[PDB]
Amino acid sequence: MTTFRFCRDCNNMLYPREDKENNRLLFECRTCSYVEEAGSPLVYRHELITNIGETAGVVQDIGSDPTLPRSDRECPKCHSRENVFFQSQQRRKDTSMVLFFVCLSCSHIFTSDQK
Amino acid sequence: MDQENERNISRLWRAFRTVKEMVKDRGYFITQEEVELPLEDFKAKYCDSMGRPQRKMMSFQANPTEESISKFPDMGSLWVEFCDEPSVGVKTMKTFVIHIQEKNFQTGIFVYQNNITPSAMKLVPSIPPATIETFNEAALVVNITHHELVPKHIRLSSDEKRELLKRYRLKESQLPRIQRADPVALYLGLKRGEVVKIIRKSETSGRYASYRICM
Amino acid sequence: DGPTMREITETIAEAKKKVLDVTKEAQANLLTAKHGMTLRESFEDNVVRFLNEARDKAGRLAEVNLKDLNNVKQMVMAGSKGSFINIAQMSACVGQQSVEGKRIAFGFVDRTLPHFSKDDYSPESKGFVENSYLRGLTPQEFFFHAMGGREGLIDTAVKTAETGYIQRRLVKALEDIMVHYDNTTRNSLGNVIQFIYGEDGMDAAHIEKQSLDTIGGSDAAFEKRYRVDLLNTDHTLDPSLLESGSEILGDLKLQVLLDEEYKQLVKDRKFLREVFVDGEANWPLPVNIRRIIQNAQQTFHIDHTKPSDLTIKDIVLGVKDLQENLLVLRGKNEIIQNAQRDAVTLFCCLLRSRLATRRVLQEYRLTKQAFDWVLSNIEAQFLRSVVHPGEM
Amino acid sequence: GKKRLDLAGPLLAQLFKTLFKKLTKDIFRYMQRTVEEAHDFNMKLAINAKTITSGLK
Amino acid sequence: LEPGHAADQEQAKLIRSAIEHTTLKSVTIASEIYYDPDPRSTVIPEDEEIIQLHFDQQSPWLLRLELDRAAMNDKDLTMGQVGERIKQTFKNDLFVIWSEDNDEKLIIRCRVVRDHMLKKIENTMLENITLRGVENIERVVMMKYDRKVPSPTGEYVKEPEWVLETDGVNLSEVMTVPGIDPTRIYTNSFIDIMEVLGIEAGRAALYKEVYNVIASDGSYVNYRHMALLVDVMTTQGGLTSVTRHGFNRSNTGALM
Amino acid sequence: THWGLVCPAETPEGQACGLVKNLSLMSCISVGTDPMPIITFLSEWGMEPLEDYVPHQSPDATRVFVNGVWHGVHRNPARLMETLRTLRRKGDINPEVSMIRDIREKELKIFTDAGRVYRPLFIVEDDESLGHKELKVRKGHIAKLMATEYQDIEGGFEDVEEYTWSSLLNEGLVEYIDAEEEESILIAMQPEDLEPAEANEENDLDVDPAKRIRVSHHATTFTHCEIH
Ligand SMILES: [Zn+2]
Ligand SMILES: [Zn+2]
Repeated sequence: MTTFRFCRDCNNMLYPREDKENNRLLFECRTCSYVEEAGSPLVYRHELITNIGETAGVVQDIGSDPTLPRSDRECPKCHSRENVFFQSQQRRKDTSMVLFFVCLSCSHIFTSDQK
Repeated sequence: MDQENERNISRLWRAFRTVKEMVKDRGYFITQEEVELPLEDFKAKYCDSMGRPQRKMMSFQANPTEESISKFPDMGSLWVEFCDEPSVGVKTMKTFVIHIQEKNFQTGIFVYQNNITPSAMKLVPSIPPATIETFNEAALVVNITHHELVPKHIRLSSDEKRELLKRYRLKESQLPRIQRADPVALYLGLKRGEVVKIIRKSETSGRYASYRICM
Repeated sequence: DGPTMREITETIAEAKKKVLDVTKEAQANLLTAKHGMTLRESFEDNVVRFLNEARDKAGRLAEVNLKDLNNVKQMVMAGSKGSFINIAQMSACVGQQSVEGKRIAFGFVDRTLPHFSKDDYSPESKGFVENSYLRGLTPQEFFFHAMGGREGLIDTAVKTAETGYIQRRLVKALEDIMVHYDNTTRNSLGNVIQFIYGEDGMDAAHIEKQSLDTIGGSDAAFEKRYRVDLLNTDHTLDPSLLESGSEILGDLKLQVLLDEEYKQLVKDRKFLREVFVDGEANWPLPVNIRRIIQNAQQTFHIDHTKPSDLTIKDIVLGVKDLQENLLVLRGKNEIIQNAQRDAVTLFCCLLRSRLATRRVLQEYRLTKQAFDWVLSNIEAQFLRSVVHPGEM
Repeated sequence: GKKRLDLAGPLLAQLFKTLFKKLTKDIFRYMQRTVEEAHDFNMKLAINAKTITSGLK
Repeated sequence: LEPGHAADQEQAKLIRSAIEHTTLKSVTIASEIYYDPDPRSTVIPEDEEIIQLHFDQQSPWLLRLELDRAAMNDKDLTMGQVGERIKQTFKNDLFVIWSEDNDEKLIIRCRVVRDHMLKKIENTMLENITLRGVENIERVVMMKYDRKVPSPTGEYVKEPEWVLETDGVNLSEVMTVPGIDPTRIYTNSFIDIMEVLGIEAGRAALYKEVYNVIASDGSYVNYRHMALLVDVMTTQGGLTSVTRHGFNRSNTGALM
Repeated sequence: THWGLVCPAETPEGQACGLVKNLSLMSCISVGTDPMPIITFLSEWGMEPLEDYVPHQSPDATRVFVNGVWHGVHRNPARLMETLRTLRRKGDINPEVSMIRDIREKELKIFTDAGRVYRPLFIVEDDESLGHKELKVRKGHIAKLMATEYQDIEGGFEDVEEYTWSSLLNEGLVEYIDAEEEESILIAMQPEDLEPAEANEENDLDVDPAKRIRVSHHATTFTHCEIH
């Protein structure tokens, strides 16, 4: 799940296989017959829910947008009195209403989760 | 493990109580004592020391001569036999049919556990004039007659039906109809052409009587 | 006046402060969601409840402030036109504009209008109107009101068509149902749908809402109001009530009649309790006994002090004759007789409740002629209230 | 912001496009018919002009 | 609920165990397919202690569910019960290892002894399987309602009682659940009532629904009209919808 | 999104309710413009073509869309947006050309087709003389407009050379905003909202009790103002 394995030779991807002979896990391109050591204890992973720490893309020049409201919360890092905040950008009916404050200076993200 | 056995025992006891109540309501002779049989007594009698539910609960009900025989001089004896097999087979139902025929029982009630075989259902309507009725334990766990939304159903004899038709001047088709597969019809064992009487309570009159024909 | 507007403004400000506190609590994830609802649905429900309560309180204050000489108040009190909500919206505050039951949705990206800021959940930005019609509306609440009116117009336009289609189908599906001369409801094919119209055979236009005293009340009150005993202490009949006082004591026929009447009354009470689980006593019934007895009392000039000329035996026999004289089916066989007997059970219960011996000799005191007139009027009204065969 | 309004612009453009295509088809059919004998321009043009005027009206 | 345990809050809390708790979907957070050629040992040390204390017998592929602390809340924690239900729904060689329900996070591991087939068994264990409750039921809401019951003195009084509202409709087996009152159960869907109660009960439920619809706004309609409508629509053994396929498919006159 | 484009009250009753809409006052519809000059301007100012573009090694790139067609990416959307706005306000680009930038989505869409509905709006720019944002239109421009309006009745000798609405558009005081571009701007209802940050707040003041209450302000980054 960390990264889909791609063959160094050619450009295809490496499905996974078992080296029981050496009782090991080896990823195989099975097109050009390229096999490496393939050292990883994870094969597949599925995530049922979505976390809250994803915030947003937080692209630079976020302060250039005038539609984002401004607040006066103190930044934990630089102790500034100016910042912008927005709700979580995950679009579902179960997401909470926690605000993600973004510091225009020092490029810091701090949430309002006082739980 | 033990909780599943206890739940199955309780469900079997409730089904047995419902079967006894249905037999009593159909017009046969069942004392009120055996109807409210305690769970402890049921476990002591119909269950062995190991704890597995033994389906030895076979009873033969006879029609009382006080009212049942007088109203319907054609009712004989009833044979209700529970089955130990989880899913019944064609051969087992053949032995059941032979057992019913040997002592010429007028009607017999068979209760399965999970599902019924279509092959056995094909031969279900055989061996006339004896009628074979099939029931499910899950459907018989609770009694639907005791529900507050289900009014009282009273069967009508041939003379009563003829008198009603003559008095109201109606044909057989000019009556409300109830399906033969209706749960109340199965509970009462209604046959084709049988007229049932329904007594309900209304907000305009104290009592109201309605008649339906099993068609 | 000034103080009333100040109080309304204070109430609105308090509601806005409460909404702001709720929003602040929710934004910190300290809010607890009601079971079966998400963290947003409960918050929205709380917000709309607070806003509606504030609007109702402001409207009630404005209505209270209005004097008795107010023309709108006079129109509302008379009931000719207007209501409390109209006065509230015209004088104190216009209610929050809503779409399909919810607040104004975010038409833009997390915004309702371009003039607001992103992720704004304040009541003003979500479609809550603070001003009244007299004061005037800002452009935002004007737009919200326009959206609400558009929704209303669309709802009316769709509803009229759907209701027309439903009405046409219902009329076409029940156009052949008639009541025949045998008091049975049948279709064109002759199939019987109802063995008696309305399960009682009574015309709808000849039914009035009446209360049954037997079902209601406590056991002690019921016994005090109904039980009458002669050869015993307590619940005794006052001799001055009737001219035959101080002489009916020691009689056996009167005592057995009284106790059998009490047994019938208690059986009727049990039957009514079984029929009506909720205990409701006000039910529509054909003939209004109370109006008849009041008319008889007014037209006969009862002295309410002189002893009555009625007798217990005469009253009981008259009640039984009246009960037997109510015919709805008029049949001779057993089935029709049983149907007629059990199709007037509720009316018999009401008649027994309203014509008890204690009630007649204590509250509604009538003479022999007045009692006969009451019985004849009851019988005539019941006979005239029966449904007419041939009705659609 | 994702919807467009059609004034008396592209509607007349579509009408004129269809009618001009009919014009071209008619003139091409006449040219194909006349390759055997001779050529001239103002016989199919007039009839197809009546067609385009009638269609627009 | 039962008349005896009407105001019993503990009985009400025990009730609502009939809600369908989906398998490893509303309780778990993540799923792992950690590969381990060693049937006994494991690469990570998180569960080495539980493996040590716990101890065709080799499972090269291993499952792992992260679960969540919400298992203790709402429904019972029952760390062993979930794995026991998985075992009794799988059996065969689906050897699983339980957690100790005290080492902070709750981890349940599944192993199969004989990767494409692994996905199929994971899908079966995740999509179509139930632990406890009644199927076709999603949300159950508990609320308190006031019911009028006569007092021992003979007077009607308002007695509060607990009432459960269920989003789903599975009355066929809901009525058989112990601890509830089967003679007072009601469903706004009259379609399912007749198949379990009868035609008359279905007619009564249909009349109740019609009355509720009519009286919602506040208007009053005489009982005779609604009674006639419900009797006409249920003259036969089942519902006769007022449509083309309903009343218009009878033995009446062709012209009509 | 119908604010300022269609009448919220004018609609027929019946089956056509909501389907027939009447254009509001001060509402216009674009006629169309070829996008080739826009493409040339984008290429001249620095804009990598889509052909020689790799998603990796260029994570922070804003896609550029012209009439719904992807043409390439830009490494600094803010500078290009400012240049395009300056060109449009100077009259070099057609005033009816929509230009909307999505900072979060990393997209820059430019529309030059026909059928779009737009309305004029005031332009608010920060002024260092007053220390706060103020309307670009001034009393001098207002006086010139009134002089033009009065002159045409008489035989005026081109006192201000017919200072008309086109002059306002070309000077940069009023610009056209469509529905799509309305999602990236902040609009003040009235010029009274463009007061200093304090705006006489946190101080007790007396106002007319019968006057309609208004919240107003609650912002300091206004980019446009409603004409009326
Ligand atoms: Zn390769
Ligand atoms: Zn900072």
